[PDB]
Amino acid sequence: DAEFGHDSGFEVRHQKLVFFAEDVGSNK
Repeated sequence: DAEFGHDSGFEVRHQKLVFFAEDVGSNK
C-alpha cells in the first residue's frame, strides 16, 4: 500500500512532479 516502491518514482517526486507541479505551481 504505502510500501509502493523505492525503485519507483526514482527522483522521489518522480522528477516530473518537482518539475511540472512546481512549473504550474506559479504560486510561490
